[PDB]
Amino acid sequence: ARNVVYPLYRLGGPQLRVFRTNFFIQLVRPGVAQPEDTVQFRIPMEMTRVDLRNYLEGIYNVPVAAVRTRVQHGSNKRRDHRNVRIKKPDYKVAYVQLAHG
Amino acid sequence: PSNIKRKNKHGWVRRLSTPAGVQVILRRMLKGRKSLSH
Amino acid sequence: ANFVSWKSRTKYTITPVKMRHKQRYRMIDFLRFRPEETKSGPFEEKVIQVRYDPCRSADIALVAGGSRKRWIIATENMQAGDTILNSNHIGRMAVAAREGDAHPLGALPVGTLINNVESEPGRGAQYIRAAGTCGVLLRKVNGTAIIQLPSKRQMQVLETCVATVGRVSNVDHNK
Amino acid sequence: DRVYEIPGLEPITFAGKMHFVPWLARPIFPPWDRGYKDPRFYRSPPLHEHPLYKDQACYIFHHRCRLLEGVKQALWLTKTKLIEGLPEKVLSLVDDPRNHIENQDECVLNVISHARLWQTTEEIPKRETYCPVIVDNLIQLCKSQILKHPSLARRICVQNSTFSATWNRESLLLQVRGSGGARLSTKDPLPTIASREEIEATKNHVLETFYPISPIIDLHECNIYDVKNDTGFQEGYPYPYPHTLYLLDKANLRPHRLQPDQLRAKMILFAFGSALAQARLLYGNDAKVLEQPVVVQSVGTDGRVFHFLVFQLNTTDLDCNEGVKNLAWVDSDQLLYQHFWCLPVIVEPVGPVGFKPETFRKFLALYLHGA
Amino acid sequence: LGQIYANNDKLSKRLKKVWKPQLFEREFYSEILDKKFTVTVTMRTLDLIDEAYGLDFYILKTPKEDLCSKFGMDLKRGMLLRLARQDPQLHPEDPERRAAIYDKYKEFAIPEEEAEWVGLTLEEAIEKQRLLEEKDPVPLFKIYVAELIQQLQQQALS
Amino acid sequence: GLEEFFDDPKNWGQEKVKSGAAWTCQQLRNKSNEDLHKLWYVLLKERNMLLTLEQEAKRQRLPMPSPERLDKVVDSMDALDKVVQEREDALRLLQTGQERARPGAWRRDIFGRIIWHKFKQWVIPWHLNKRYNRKRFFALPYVDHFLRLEREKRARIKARKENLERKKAKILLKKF
RNA sequence: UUAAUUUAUUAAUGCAAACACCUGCAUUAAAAA
RNA sequence: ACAUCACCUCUAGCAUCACCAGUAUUAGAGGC
RNA sequence: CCUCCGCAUAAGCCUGCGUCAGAUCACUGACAAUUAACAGCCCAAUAUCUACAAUCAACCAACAAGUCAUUA
RNA sequence: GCUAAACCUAGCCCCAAACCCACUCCACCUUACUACCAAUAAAGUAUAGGCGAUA
Repeated sequence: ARNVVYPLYRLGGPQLRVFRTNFFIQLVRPGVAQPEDTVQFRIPMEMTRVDLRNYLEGIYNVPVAAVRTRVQHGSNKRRDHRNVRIKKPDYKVAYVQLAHG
Repeated sequence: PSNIKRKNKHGWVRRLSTPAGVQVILRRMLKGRKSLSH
Repeated sequence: ANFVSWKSRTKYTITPVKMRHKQRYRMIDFLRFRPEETKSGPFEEKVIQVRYDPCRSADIALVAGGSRKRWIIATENMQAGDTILNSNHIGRMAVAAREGDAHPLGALPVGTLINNVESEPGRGAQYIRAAGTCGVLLRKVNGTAIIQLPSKRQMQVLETCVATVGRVSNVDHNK
Repeated sequence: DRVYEIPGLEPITFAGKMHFVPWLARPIFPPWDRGYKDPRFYRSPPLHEHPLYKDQACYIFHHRCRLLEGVKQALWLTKTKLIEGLPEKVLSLVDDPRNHIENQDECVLNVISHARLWQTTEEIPKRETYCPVIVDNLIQLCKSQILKHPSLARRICVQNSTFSATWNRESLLLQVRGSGGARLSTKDPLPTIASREEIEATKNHVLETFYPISPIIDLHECNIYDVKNDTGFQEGYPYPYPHTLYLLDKANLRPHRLQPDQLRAKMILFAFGSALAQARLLYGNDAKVLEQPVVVQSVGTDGRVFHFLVFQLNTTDLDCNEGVKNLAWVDSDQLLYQHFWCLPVIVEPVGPVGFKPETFRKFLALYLHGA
Repeated sequence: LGQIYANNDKLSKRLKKVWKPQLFEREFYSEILDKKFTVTVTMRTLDLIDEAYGLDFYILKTPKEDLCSKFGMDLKRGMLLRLARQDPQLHPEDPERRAAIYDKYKEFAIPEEEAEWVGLTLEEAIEKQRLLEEKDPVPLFKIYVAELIQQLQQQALS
Repeated sequence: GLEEFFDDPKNWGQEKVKSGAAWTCQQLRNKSNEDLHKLWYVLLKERNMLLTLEQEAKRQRLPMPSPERLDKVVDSMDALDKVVQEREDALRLLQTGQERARPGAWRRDIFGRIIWHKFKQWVIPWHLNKRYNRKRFFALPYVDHFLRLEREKRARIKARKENLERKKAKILLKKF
C-alpha cells in the first residue's frame, strides 16, 4: 500500500498484511530488445522488488523467477511561458523474468 | 562546487541550529521565497 | 568552530596515540613512584628499550615493572636491560643512589644532580625535564628541600616529594 | 529547580507534553527497561553475575600474547629443560640419502620462487600471501613421500583447531587457548624421544628466574574463565594425537610481527598446551609423572625464517618447583633462504639467494617422525 | 544598569555603570516546611527577615512584587498548601507542636484551591490546567447504550 | 496469468468499448466487507488493464479506445475506500471515542506557528530518543515579531480581496 | 604618542562591609576613548 | 613572501581547553 | 593531414546530437531509456589487549621517528 | 507603406467596519520535506538646557 503508515514490527510480532493494496501497475512494451521471458512494468516509486514479486504471484498467479528495478529520471528541461521548469515525473521500471521456462 | 559543503553551510539544519538562522528562515518565509534554504 | 582536542584518552596506555611531520604520542608516566595494584613500598623496574620520542627533546625509556609497562623519561646512561629502583622509604642516612633511580629528596646526598622534580607530594614531575638538563640539591631543612633549577632559580619543595637522580638523557641536543 | 526541595508541592514538568520546554521543570524519568529480548540491542550484565566469575584471577595465553623477554618465560611457565638443537633421533631420519625427494633442492627452490614471485597477478606478493603458501607447499612436498613411507596415509592436516589447557604454577592459574592454523593430526602417537636417564638427570637442573617483572607479564588477566581442558575434538575422532603444530607469522608490518624469541616462546607454550590437553584426556586431571610422556613438535615460520621445536611432556605436577621436568629441543633462526629478488637489479637475477637446504632437511625429518 | 558622569560633573563624559548587590550564602530554617534551606540573600533580606519575625512570616507576608523571586513563591505555595491541607506530615507523632505552628499562622490560612495556583508562572498554570482537563474521550458505545436505556424507560412509563 | 493486463482480444483496436455505470457509494454500502474485498481486487485488475492500455496508446501515437471507463474505475475504487473508511471510523468512534486513526497533538514549532503534529511509531520512549529531542516544539521570543508581521500580511491580503469584491459588485450594478 | 580630560573597564594595591570569595569607596599602570 | 626546518632577539621556575598533556639543551612571543 | 591526447572513475552537472515530427553560415512537441556482482548504504554489549616504521626489507643507510593488530 | 501606433481592466491605494490564519491521506529540525533505538484646551505655559541648538 502507498501513502499509509506501516505498523512497526517488533520481534515475534504478527505478519504485516495488506488487505486492499493501494499501488497499481502497468506492463509496458520494452523500448529495446529483451529476453523472451522478460516482462517490463511501470511501477510506483514506493513499491519494492519483493512487493512486486508477491503482487504478481498473488493477484495474477504469475510465477515470477527474477525481479529487477530501476528509477527513471523524468526531464526537467522544458519550461512554461514563465520560464519555469516543468517536471516530467520520475517513475520505476521493473523487469520480471518469468519462471518455469 | 560541493554538495556536502553547500548543505553544511546553508542548509535547513544549519539554519535552524541558531536563532540567527531561524530568523533568516523567518525573513524568507515572510518574503514568500520559494526556497528557504539549500 | 569544531575543535575537539585529541587529548581525550582516559586510560594510561603503552601504545602510541594518534595525535592532531606526523607524530604519535607516547604517554609518559611522570608520577615516577607509583606502586601498582595490590603492591606498595619501593619496587624495581627494568628498561626494555630506550626510544626516541618525537613529542619532546629528551628520549624516553620503555620500562616494565611487575605486571605493567610504562614510558618514563630517560637519564643519560640508561641502557636496555638496566634495573632501576623506584623508592619511597626516606632513609635515616643518605642513599648512595645509582644514575637513574628515583628517591624522595630526604633520601639523597645533598649536592647531587637531580631531575624530574615534583612540586607537591603526589603532584607528578613538572620540572627539570628537557634534554640534558640537571638541577643540584642545594640544601635541606626540616621537611623541606631547596633545588637549583637550570634557570638557577631556587625552589622550596617538601621532603617527601619524589625526584629522580642524574641528568636527563640526549645530551648535546643543544649542540 | 528549587521546587524539588519544597517538602509539600510536586514540580510541574514537561512530561505531560512529550517534548522539552525551557520554562518548565525537567521531569525525572524511571529507568526504562525493554520488556522483550532483542539481540541487536542486548546489554550484557556487569561482570559480577556472569554464571562463572571466579575471584581467583586466571591468566590466559592466547594466539596474540607477545612475551616480554621471550623464551625464558616459556621455560619458566612450563618448567621445561631447554636443549639447543634437535636430538640425534630426528636428524637421523634424514641422515641417509634414501630419505630425500627427487630433485630435492630444485623442488624446494621452485616452491620458494612460486611463493615469493610466481604466485599472484601482483608483482611482489605480500607476507600474508606468501607465508601460508610456503608452509602448505612444504607439507605437500613432504607428503610426496607416501611411496617410501605408506604410514603417512594415517595423518591429516586440520585447520581452525582450537585447544585449551589449564595448569597451576605456584599460586598463579594459567590457561592456554591455542587458536592457530595447520595442526597436523595422527592416528598413532609420537614415540618418546627422551629416555629415562635424561629426565632423571633433569632433577638437578634449577630453572632460572628473573626479576623484577613478574613472570606473568603480558598474559591476559581474566576473571570470567572456565577451568576446562579442551583437546579440540569430540571423543571418538580419528587422527586424535597431535603431531606438528605449524604456526606462521604472516603480518606485513614489522611491529605487527612476533620477534623470533617471542615466536619460539609462542610455539613452546602451544606445544605444551597441546600435550597437556592430550595428557589430561588420556590420564585424567591428576598431577603426576607420566610413564608414557607425550612428544609434540611445532614449526614456526615468518615466511622465510624457520624455527623447529620438539616438546617432551613428562610431568603433570606443574605446581611444584622441583622434581622431573619437561624438555624441549629447539632449532632457532633457521632461515631457509637469505633473500628473494622479485626484480632484476642492474647484476643479480630474479630468484632466491642464500638458499640453504639443511633447514628443509630438518623440516623433512620432523615431518617423517612417526613414519 | 545605569550611566554616570565621570566626576559627578555634567560637563564630563557619560560612562556606563552597574550596581550589584552584596550576595550572602546564608542558611535558614522554615519551621512550617521544617527544612534547612541554603539561600543566597542580601543584607536587606535579613532586615525584612528581622522585621517580619521569621522566614515563615516573611514569606507569607511579602507580596509577589516585593518578593520578586520564583523560589519565594514556591516557598509561599508550599506553605499555603500545608496550611490549607492541615497537613499532618509537618511533625508526625507530635500533634501539639503541629497545632501550635498551624495556629501561629492562622492569619494566612487560605482555601486549598487558591493555594494551588499561588506563585505559578502563566505557562506553568496552563500546563496544570491542560493536565486537569485532559480526559480520554468517552466511547460513543456507552453514550448510545445510556440513550437507549433512557428511551426504553420513557417508553415503559407510557 | 499475464493476459489479464489486456482486455478481451475481440476488443483490440475497436476504438469504442462499451462499459456500464460505475459503483456508487450507496450501492457499495449494501455489500459485505468480503464482497467489498473481492470487488476491490476485481477493480484492481481492471484498473491495471486500463492503465496498461493508456500507456500503450500513448506509445503507438493513437487515442485510447474509451478513456471514460478509467475514470469510472477510479471513481468506483474511491467510493469503495470511502465506504470502508466510514465503517472503520464508525467502529473507532464506538469502541474508543477517538475521531482519528493516527494519534497526534497541537504543537508549536520553532517558527511559532500552531501545527498538528502527527505521531510516529517508535521502539524507545521519547525521553531517550536522541533525534526526537533535537526538535524544538516551542518558539523563543524572537519569533513573535515575525508572527505579527505575518498576521499583518494576511490582513492586507484579506482587505485587498474584500475591497476588490465590493468594487466588482459596484461595476456589476452599474452595467446592469 | 608625553593633544584635551577620564579609567567605563582589566591588573594591582589602600580603606570600608563579612565572618578568603563577593560588594562599595579611592589610588597607581597597561591597554583604551 | 609568509610559514617552516635552521638561525638570532626578548620573556617565562610552571601543570590540566591552547602553550602542554611540555618544564630553561625547554616553551612562548617576535624577525628572516 | 593533426594528435600534449584518449578511455574509465571521482567530483560536479541533471536528460543537455536516442527515435519520430516541426520550426529555426546552412530549439520545440511526443516517445523511449540507465536492470548489480561495481559503488554506496555496516557493525550486540561489558571490560580487557595494541614497545620494535616504510623503502623488494635482507644487509647497509639514517632521521624529521612513522600509516595499520586482539582476548574473555 | 513598413516599422509601428492607439485601446480598458486586470488589479492596486487610502479609509470605514470587523479582532485573523493555520490536520484529505502521506512526508518534513538527519544533507528539511527522510517509516522505525541509549480629541479639544491649559500651552509651546510652568520647566530643563555648552540656560544654546533645542527639549
